[PDB]
Amino acid sequence: DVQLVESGGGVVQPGGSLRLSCVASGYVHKINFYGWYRQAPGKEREKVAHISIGDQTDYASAKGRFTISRDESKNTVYLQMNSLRPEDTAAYYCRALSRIWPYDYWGQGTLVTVSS
Repeated sequence: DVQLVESGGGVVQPGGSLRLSCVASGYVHKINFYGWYRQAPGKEREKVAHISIGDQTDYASAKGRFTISRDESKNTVYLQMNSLRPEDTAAYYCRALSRIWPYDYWGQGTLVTVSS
């Protein structure tokens, strides 16, 4: 079911920022990977950024502009998005991969719209 609840999306002007949240319920466990992805209508899903549980961080112009982070005490993963451009308009999805069944959890999505 939807175990990762997202929020933070909205409409912003080019050059603006957004901070997306992805809150994990008490049912998600043994996660070794958190990731952010996006999918614009008519296009394929693209990888945005990820965290691998062992203390590592990577961002696939997501290289710099989109930063992933986590608050362990709140069970939440974040995506800080800076210098937004119209081409960044997409539904953004968070994901958690577990070593045990059901193995993969996806958020419901949040819409990011860059429009001047």
